[PDB]
Amino acid sequence: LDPGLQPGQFSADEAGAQLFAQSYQSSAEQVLFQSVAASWAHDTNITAENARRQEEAALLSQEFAEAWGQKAKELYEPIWQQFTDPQLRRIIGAVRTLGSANLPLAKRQQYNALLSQMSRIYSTAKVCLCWSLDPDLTNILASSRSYAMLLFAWEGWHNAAGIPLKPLYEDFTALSNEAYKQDGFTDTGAYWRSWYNSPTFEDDLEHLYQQLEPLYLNLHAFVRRALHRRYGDRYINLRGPIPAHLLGDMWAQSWENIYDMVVPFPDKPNLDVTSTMLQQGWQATHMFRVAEEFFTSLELSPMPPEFWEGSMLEKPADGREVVCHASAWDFYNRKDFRIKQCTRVTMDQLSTVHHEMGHIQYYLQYKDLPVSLRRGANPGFHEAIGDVLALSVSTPEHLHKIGLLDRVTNDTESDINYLLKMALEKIAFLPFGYLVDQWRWGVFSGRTPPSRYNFDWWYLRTKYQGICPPVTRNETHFDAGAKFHVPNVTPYIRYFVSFVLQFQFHEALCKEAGYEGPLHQCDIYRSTKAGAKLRKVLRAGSSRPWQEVLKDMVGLDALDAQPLLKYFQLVTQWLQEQNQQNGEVLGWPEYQWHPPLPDNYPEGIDLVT
Ligand SMILES: *[C@@H]1O[C@H](CO[C@@H]2O[C@@H](C)[C@@H](O)[C@@H](O)[C@@H]2O)[C@@H](O[C@@H]2O[C@H](CO)[C@@H](O)[C@H](O)[C@H]2NC(C)=O)[C@H](O)[C@H]1NC(C)=O
Ligand SMILES: C[C@H](N[C@H](C(=O)O)[C@@H]1CCCN1C(=O)c1ccc(N)cc1)C(=O)N1CCC[C@H]1C(=O)O
Ligand SMILES: *[C@@H]1O[C@H](CO)[C@@H](O[C@@H]2O[C@H](CO)[C@@H](O)[C@H](O)[C@H]2NC(C)=O)[C@H](O)[C@H]1NC(C)=O
Ligand SMILES: *[C@@H]1O[C@H](CO)[C@@H](O)[C@H](O)[C@H]1NC(C)=O
Ligand SMILES: [Cl-]
Ligand SMILES: [Mg+2]
Ligand SMILES: [Zn+2]
Repeated sequence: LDPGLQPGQFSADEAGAQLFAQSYQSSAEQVLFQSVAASWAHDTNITAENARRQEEAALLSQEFAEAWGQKAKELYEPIWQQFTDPQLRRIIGAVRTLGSANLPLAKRQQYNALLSQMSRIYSTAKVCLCWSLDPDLTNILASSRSYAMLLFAWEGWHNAAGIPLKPLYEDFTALSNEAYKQDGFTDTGAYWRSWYNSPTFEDDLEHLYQQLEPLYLNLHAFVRRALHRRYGDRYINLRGPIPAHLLGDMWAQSWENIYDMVVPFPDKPNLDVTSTMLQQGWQATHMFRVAEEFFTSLELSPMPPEFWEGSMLEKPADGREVVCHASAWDFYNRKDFRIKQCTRVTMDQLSTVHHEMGHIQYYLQYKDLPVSLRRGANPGFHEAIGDVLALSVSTPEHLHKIGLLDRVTNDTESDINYLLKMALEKIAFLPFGYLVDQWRWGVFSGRTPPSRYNFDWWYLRTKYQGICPPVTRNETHFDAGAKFHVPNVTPYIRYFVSFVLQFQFHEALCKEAGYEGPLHQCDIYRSTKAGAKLRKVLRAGSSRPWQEVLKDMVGLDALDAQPLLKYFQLVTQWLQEQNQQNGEVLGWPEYQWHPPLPDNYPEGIDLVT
């Protein structure tokens, strides 16, 4: 470790911890910057050499974290928890957690290499006869309504990404648990859960899911019916799980892309404004500037020049390999902040632009916190910020204000269309956002050994989402591996928490804004009072317990499903009424059912390609 980056000495009391924390800060930003810059260089340009450089940056990071971690322990192990400065305790608490820096050098190099090769496997996989995930497979899952085309993209992707990840994923799991066990955690999953600082976290989440499950079951039954009328009885079983490739999305995780097949009242205004965006010639640039302008309408910060100069806002045309999966980047120098997105001109992509910009906004607002506290109050708060604004943006009235929806209507049919569309996006995602980390928590705990990765993945997929793989799978397949966050080692339960929390946020901001109609017709655009209430959250970083931040924001100190249930209530009732009238079976009691192959599959793919 460079002499300038090493910890000096400090007294072993709270006054010394403060100076220790201050000293840490100046060197930490340098080390984080070097590591984020190296990750940037690799992910906007995947080469063997950028991976080597990123690996060396990561090793430096581990070195730094071991030296300051061990010094914090040496000086403050018996006492940090009794510090009266609460922010100080949080800082030390962080520094003293070593993670992968617990491993010996050789295992740290194994770990860093595994992260790099798992990433490269996922981001460079392709399906031949060659398509990329982004844009090619994405566009197909979204837009194609051909059974065989969808199947070829689904199977190709899962086979191409998942199969080779499996041996690496095994080795990564063992090394990750080895590292965090030295921090005191029974497994890495227990470390990830600790961020919520809640002893009844898992029971609380199960309780949430129980209240939400009936909305998902009724939405599932209604979409299953629409798919049945289009694909017929051979490929859709009105009492069985839905084939996992027909829902608009590679992971079936949100269903917005099939809205055009399930829209209840077609002669109402068309709420998918993609065609209008294209017709009007929108590009990436316009999308980010319109999101930006929402944030400044609230008197939040604009994106700085460095964001505009450095971001990657479209997939590069030189065909260099990039990680297309959208992401928001804090360089830790309080100046560089960027988004890396292979933006496509589509309505769901306008939301993803808002999603990523919500991360940027948090980073802008907390940049002056001590480095350890530049995080959301919990990970689910970071995930909710952009989605809350996107809730206002998607409303018909808002879209009318930004030229994206010429016709205006306010009737019970138009409401149902909008709430249904919103339900495809938000409700359909619930089981998937809940299940992913159940699977990974079982893998980290050893309950799911490698001999059951796929079995236990499809157990949970059918249990919660009521889908089934459209070709047979066995334990040579690693279908969890074909989802970004798994090889990328990004936790998922944050997105389940976010999907509840954002409705709590929306409710509170809309009330603060002075709005007084139906929750799902609220637009907080240009509300400077909503803006101020949101800014208090963002500015807090992780300096304070998330329960208390939440309580100051919305008036309650817990996750609560009531705001989501209230926003969706008109369509929740309507879906239940429609499924009753059609005689539907709620759920999938034919749990073993899987569709047949299409005749002449895959031989005839060239006919529909
Ligand atoms: C869209 O209409 C709703 C419903 O409007 C009320 O009832 C209708 C049948 C009609 O008689 C309207 O004139 C009524 O105002 C609006 O929601 C109401 O908004 C007012 C004030 O903003 C509020 O006091 C009422 O409680 C609301 N009713 C409900 C059911 O919440 C709504 O604001 C209109 N939305 C848009 C985008 O214009
Ligand atoms: C597209 C969105 N992409 C992520 C994201 O923004 O979360 C990216 C990659 C994973 C994390 N991420 C970040 O950018 C980030 C950086 C720092 C943070 N402190 C937190 C996140 C996504 O996966 N999403 C969006 C909601 C559903 C979920 C998904 O597509 O599965
Ligand atoms: C992507 O990364 C590669 C490194 O793997 C970059 O290659 C370097 O290119 C510059 C300019 O041509 C040279 O000065 C270096 O000597 C190259 N290094 C190696 C190891 O080849 C490449 O420039 C990057 N592409 C972009 C657009 O950033
Ligand atoms: C798993 O599936 C593939 C084909 O779908 C097959 O080649 C393989 O032998 C199957 N069985 C095992 C144990 O891998
Ligand atoms: Cl999380
Ligand atoms: Mg989508
Ligand atoms: Zn996010």
